[PDB]
Amino acid sequence: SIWSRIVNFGSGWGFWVSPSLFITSTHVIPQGTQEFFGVPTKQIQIHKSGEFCRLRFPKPIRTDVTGMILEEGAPEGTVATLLIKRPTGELMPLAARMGTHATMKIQGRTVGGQMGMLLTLGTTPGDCGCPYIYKRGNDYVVIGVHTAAARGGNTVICATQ
Ligand SMILES: *[C@@H](CC(=O)OCC)[C@H](C[C@@H]1CCNC1=O)NC(=O)[C@@H](CC(=O)[C@@H](NC(=O)c1cc(C)on1)C(C)C)Cc1ccc(F)cc1
Repeated sequence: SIWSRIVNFGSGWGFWVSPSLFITSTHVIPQGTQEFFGVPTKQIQIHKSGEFCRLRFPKPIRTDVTGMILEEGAPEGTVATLLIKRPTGELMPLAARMGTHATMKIQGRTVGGQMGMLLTLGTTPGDCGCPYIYKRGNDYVVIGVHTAAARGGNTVICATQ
């Protein structure tokens, strides 16, 4: 049911935080489109924090979902889950131990986020946009969306804010 919140968006993915709140990666948003989920973009309030992109819709799109907690990353050392959906449909939950929160230089662009290390295949280019989630007590907490990963190593970057 939490997987039903990850949706094909552009060249990547997006996650329904609330009935009205879609989050995704800036690199993934289609730039030639004038409506998202049937709502015209003129009526959609889009806020960008580097690679973390937040789309607030005028009217709730997903009646069925409950709102989730959104926070700027997780505490250093938290083992989050990277809910990767694949274009084939397969679901790849990945464990990532999150680390330093920082503003990073990724390919000349400035990016706020949190680095993480995948624990024990890996991530690929279709995967930008998928959410990082960890359970805190009884509530799930979404902390960011996948934006990058080191060519050499396990490092994954989770765009935040
Ligand atoms: C997802 C988006 C995509 O395909 O867009 C094309 C622009 C893709 C996912 C990664 C590719 C391989 N595995 C992935 O998880 N993201 C990107 O291609 C971003 C670039 C990278 O991932 C590079 N990584 C780094 O530069 C890097 C830096 C650090 C600390 O760790 N890795 C490649 C080595 C893959 C696109 C991007 C995002 C944000 C930016 F500011 C610039 C560029």
